[PDB]
Amino acid sequence: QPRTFLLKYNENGTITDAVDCALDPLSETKCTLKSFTVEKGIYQTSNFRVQPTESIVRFPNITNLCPFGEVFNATRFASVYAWNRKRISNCVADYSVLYNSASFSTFKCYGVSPTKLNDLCFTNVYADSFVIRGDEVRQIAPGQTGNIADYNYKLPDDFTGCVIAWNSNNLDSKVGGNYNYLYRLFRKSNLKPFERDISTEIYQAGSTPCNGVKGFNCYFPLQSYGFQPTYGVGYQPYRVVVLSFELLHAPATVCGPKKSTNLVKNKCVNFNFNGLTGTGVLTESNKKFLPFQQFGRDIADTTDAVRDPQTLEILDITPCSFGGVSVITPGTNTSNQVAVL
Amino acid sequence: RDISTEIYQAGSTPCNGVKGFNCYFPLQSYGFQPTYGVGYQPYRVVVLSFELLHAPATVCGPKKSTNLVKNKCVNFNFNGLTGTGVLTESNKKFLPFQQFGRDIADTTDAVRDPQTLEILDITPCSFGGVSVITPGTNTSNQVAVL
Amino acid sequence: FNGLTVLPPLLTDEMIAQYTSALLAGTITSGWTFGAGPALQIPFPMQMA
Amino acid sequence: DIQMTQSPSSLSASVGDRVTITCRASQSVSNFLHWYQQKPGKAPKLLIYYASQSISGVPSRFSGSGSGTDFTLTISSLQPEDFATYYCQQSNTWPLTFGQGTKLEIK
Amino acid sequence: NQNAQALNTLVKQLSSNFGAISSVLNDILSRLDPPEAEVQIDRLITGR
Amino acid sequence: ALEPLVDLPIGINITRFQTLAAYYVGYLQPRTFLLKYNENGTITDAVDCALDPLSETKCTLKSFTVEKGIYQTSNFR
Amino acid sequence: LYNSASFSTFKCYGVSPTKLNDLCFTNVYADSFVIRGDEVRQIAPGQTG
Amino acid sequence: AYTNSFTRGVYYPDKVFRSSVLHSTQDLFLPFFSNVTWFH
Amino acid sequence: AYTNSFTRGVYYPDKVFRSSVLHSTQDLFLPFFSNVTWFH
Ligand SMILES: *[C@@H]1O[C@H](CO)[C@@H](O[C@@H]2O[C@H](CO)[C@@H](O[C@@H]3O[C@H](CO)[C@@H](O)[C@H](O)[C@@H]3O)[C@H](O)[C@H]2NC(C)=O)[C@H](O)[C@H]1NC(C)=O
Ligand SMILES: *[C@@H]1O[C@H](CO)[C@@H](O)[C@H](O)[C@H]1NC(C)=O
Ligand SMILES: *[C@@H]1O[C@H](CO)[C@@H](O)[C@H](O)[C@H]1NC(C)=O
Ligand SMILES: *[C@@H]1O[C@H](CO)[C@@H](O)[C@H](O)[C@H]1NC(C)=O
Ligand SMILES: *[C@@H]1O[C@H](CO)[C@@H](O)[C@H](O)[C@H]1NC(C)=O
Repeated sequence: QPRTFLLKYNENGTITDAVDCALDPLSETKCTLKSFTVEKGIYQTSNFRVQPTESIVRFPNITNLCPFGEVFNATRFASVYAWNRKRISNCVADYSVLYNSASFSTFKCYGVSPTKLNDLCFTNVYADSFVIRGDEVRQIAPGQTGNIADYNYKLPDDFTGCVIAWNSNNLDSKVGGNYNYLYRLFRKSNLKPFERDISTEIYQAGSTPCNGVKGFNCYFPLQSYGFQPTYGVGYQPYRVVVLSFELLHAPATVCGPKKSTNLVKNKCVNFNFNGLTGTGVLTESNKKFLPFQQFGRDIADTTDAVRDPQTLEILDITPCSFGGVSVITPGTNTSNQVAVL
Repeated sequence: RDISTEIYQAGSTPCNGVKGFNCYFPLQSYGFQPTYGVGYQPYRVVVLSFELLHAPATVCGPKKSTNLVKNKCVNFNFNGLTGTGVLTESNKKFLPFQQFGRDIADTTDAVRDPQTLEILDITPCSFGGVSVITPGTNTSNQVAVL
Repeated sequence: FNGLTVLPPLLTDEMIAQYTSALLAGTITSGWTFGAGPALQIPFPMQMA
Repeated sequence: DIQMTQSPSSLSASVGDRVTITCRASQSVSNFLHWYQQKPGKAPKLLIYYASQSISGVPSRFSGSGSGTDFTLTISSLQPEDFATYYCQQSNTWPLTFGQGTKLEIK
Repeated sequence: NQNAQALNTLVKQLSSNFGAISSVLNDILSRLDPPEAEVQIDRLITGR
Repeated sequence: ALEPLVDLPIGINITRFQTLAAYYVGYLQPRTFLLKYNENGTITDAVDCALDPLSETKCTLKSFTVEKGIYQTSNFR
Repeated sequence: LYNSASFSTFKCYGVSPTKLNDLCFTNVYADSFVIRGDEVRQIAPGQTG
Repeated sequence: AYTNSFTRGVYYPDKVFRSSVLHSTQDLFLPFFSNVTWFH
Repeated sequence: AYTNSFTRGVYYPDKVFRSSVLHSTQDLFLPFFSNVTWFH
């Protein structure tokens, strides 16, 4: 076992005798005094403290849940010519319900990791929504160029966010063709990221401008997808809800969920109250908190009491009992019996 | 080394043997093509982890050896152990698993030598403060030195 | 507080007073002979004389 | 998930009056709501679709208006043979939720 | 008064940052990597 | 003693303001205050540490009653 | 090893690069693997990924 | 017009319960007996 | 069967010489007076 010994070497250069530091308080006194012979009196060997038996985690109750049901569970997803941007803020956003369900297959969250998402505190979430073709999964990515990247909707080069999208064939495919979903082939400008071109101007290619009519080398850019259920998986409807993130501009107001833990009283616990951590014994108090105050401090900046979240109780933080370990001994001539203070 | 091929479970329900619904294979491939850029290219890493003296010293360098001198103040190099002192004969009978003897507070007391296995003692060279007995510059400039 | 303990004194406050009452009774009863050897009593006008 | 409510529950009406029944949504269904009518022992039928427009082939004694979370129709000329339980139906989010009902009664 | 004021100063110097980002050790471990949290702890150790 | 009500994480820069029959407009400065807390937790009295040297003695000694004597409270430069 | 110019990332913490032959090491752990191109920073004490 | 501000304008600085203690804090405060400007 | 270990299990820590010095080290030692398992 990983113990600590006290070896006595000799004039030969060999070990003669030893004690174990964790066997009894007599040999603990021999360890902390570094001799086999203790004298008669009191000696402080080590420090005793009560360990935290179990931990409790506490955080304010989630009554403001973010509108992820308004951006995932919707009948009419708007198309990519009129892609709908909603600002998700002043609530608690749950990405665990997103990650733990697998209606999608193509997470690919650039920037932040897909696993550690509910712990980081973002400030501003831009929830975009558009429907594109089934084979355009590679185009919604940082760095990749093409029709959907350049002339439809561009993701930035330093894009931090998840590219959440499911390939639905039941909802957005009509037998004969859903001609409501629309995209652009011809456009005379590569689009900068987070830009929305809803204008319906006539594209001129070859020589002579048409300017209001359609004909030779004058193509209307607004063209239909025409989704059919007999198509392959590259031509199926592909419902995209991309989530843009912070970009260091705001204070934090949208955060991940925090699982609360039921509290136990009159025991040494390792608590967490609203970001304030510590170890102590929680008990009831008769100190009248004013209703805006969350934690109370004593003389010289030590947290004496904290106001309990989710029930508005006032709990007194008592530190766990500690003290030095004193060993009463008569000396190694007299006896090996000890008393522990 | 994590050589095991157990599939990773992410979302809810453990598949336990079938790659599929919330069940991704952990071992995904590089797939190197020479048309890739330098940030996508292979990189043959050969890392040389040392420890600095968990053991007796075995991996030395190509520096040439030097003949030994007795009872003089020298700057020795005993398999990477650099120190100063005189090298005298010792009567400390070591057991044959020791390579060096160690004094109080991380100072080396006795070292057995390479290529000979003859035991040596390290005593530090003679030091001490200097002191001046003077009667004062007003009386005389004659100086006793202690 | 954290890391701070106050050790109690070996002589308590009711029992330092027993030493002071013993010194007062010895002084008033015997002059200074209890500080030298055995306590030899004396009347207190003779002591103050 | 839309808690779809309507007030009042049971209101009476007389011959040829102007009645107004409202129906409220918890979340924004801003321009997608449908109005139905259901006699006892009879399947319903559309009255007002998308909260403004009307179907061809209905008697136009009524019209519908409203946006946001406040929706209504006004029957400008009531007749005693209706006496039916009126239903709202939004069209914004899954699952699709009806209302409890405003049953009209004659005095 | 001198003993209680020396103890009150001894408790009150736990709130000093000593040039670090925060004075709470669990707070500067909870959002930082180990080998910069090492030099963030070590300033508090030498100051206290 | 004025209790807080709200805390809004807006994060927008504010420089000038305008109000929608008589009112007082005061300005705040970064000065140190000594706050006396009651047993219920409310503020009973307060001392501005930059008003006069008697209040400098009060903020130096951290008490509202100073005894008779001389106190070195600040440094003239 | 030092005079070979085929490498570009010698990059040695712990013992300094220029004085390396003079110490006598005890155990040398010559590990070897092949990685993705921009993962040079993650083989370093502290940088994680 | 101008008015002396007397002793008004003191708020709770840190939302911490404190009892029977003299606390010194350094935030933005209205100074005592300063000129507060009166409008109509 | 089980036997008391008494005061056995003591070895040299780190292959290093030390003489007439009370030395404290923390290695994987056999604890004193523990139970060892006896097979016959
Ligand atoms: C968007 O819609 C989906 C589908 O409705 C929501 O996912 C969850 O789906 C399951 C089954 O499809 C449902 O869970 C239900 O939970 C109750 C209470 O535990 C149980 O009694 C039922 O038998 C059923 O299992 C439910 O539709 C839903 N779960 C919830 C809402 O807790 C999804 O949550 C919706 N929102 C988002 C942001 O994706
Ligand atoms: C070896 O051990 C014996 C036994 O106590 C001791 O007397 C002697 O001094 C040691 N040294 C030598 C060199 O024999
Ligand atoms: C016990 O006492 C004797 C003298 O009374 C002394 O010589 C001896 O060293 C003591 N034993 C110890 C300290 O182990
Ligand atoms: C030097 O010593 C003499 C006699 O000891 C004395 O008279 C003289 O004043 C001394 N010089 C000085 C500078 O004190
Ligand atoms: C504290 O509050 C209680 C109840 O509000 C009151 O009775 C008591 O007088 C207060 N103490 C003061 C103001 O010192």
